[PDB]
Amino acid sequence: PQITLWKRPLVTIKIGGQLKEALLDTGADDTVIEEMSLPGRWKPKMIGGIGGFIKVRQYDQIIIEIAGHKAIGTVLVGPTPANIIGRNLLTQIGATLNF
Amino acid sequence: PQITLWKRPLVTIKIGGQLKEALLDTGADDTVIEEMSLPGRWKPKMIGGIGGFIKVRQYDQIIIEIAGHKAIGTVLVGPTPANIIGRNLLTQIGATLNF
Ligand SMILES: COc1ccc(S(=O)(=O)N(C[C@H]2CCC(=O)N2)C[C@@H](O)[C@H](Cc2ccccc2)NC(=O)O[C@@H]2C[C@@H]3CCO[C@@H]3C2)cc1
Ligand SMILES: [Cl-]
Ligand SMILES: [Cl-]
Ligand SMILES: [Cl-]
Ligand SMILES: [Cl-]
Ligand SMILES: [Cl-]
Ligand SMILES: [Cl-]
Ligand SMILES: [Cl-]
Ligand SMILES: [Cl-]
Ligand code: NA
Repeated sequence: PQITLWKRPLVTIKIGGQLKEALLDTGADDTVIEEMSLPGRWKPKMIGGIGGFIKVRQYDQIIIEIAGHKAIGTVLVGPTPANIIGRNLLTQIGATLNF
Repeated sequence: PQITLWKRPLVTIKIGGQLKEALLDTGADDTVIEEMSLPGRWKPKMIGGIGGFIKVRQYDQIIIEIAGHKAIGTVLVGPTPANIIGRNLLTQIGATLNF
């Protein structure tokens, strides 16, 4: 699809067997999801943005379905105010910015 | 152009006669730039990012060149770790997200 940016670029994702809404976010290096459990091992990480840093759990090799496209990669889980699909997974579905 | 996301989508902007680098950020509603001087009056605004809320200065109707395209609109100035071009100006330059 092609998505204009008049509104937030929100899509449905499936992660951990759960359906969620998430922002397609070219300004995010990493994918960050609101608190939930994921299978497997994880390691702690700090990520920063406007407002400062938050502590997250880093899970590797997690599959997400992004608007019907499967991707695999690292997912950060923590007290983010929004679910964010970052560039590490956007590349996997071939997303580009065009102007 | 068409910009893939394997690297940060950084472009050159020109604002107040100064060249700067900024991130094209579909996850940002607003354009937020690092502290600098701008003409005119400003108004208060609070924005919420990943680490919490910050106060910024809202300057309206500021002329800003983005990757060679002219935009005129609202610019927020505050302690951001990076200059970010948000949807308010991405729509002016006609950007879309495609996959
Ligand atoms: C390490 O991987 C990550 C690191 C930081 C972030 S982030 O959420 O902090 N952010 C990073 C951006 C902003 C600073 C920078 O250099 N890149 C991604 C952003 O798209 C973020 C994503 C975001 C974070 C929190 C809430 C909503 C979206 N949006 C954002 O800060 O927008 C600001 C806050 C205001 C809310 C929406 O628009 C307004 C302007 C995401 C992944
Ligand atoms: Cl859960
Ligand atoms: Cl970070
Ligand atoms: Cl935290
Ligand atoms: Cl990854
Ligand atoms: Cl590619
Ligand atoms: Cl450029
Ligand atoms: Cl700069
Ligand atoms: Cl502040
Ligand atoms: Na894992």
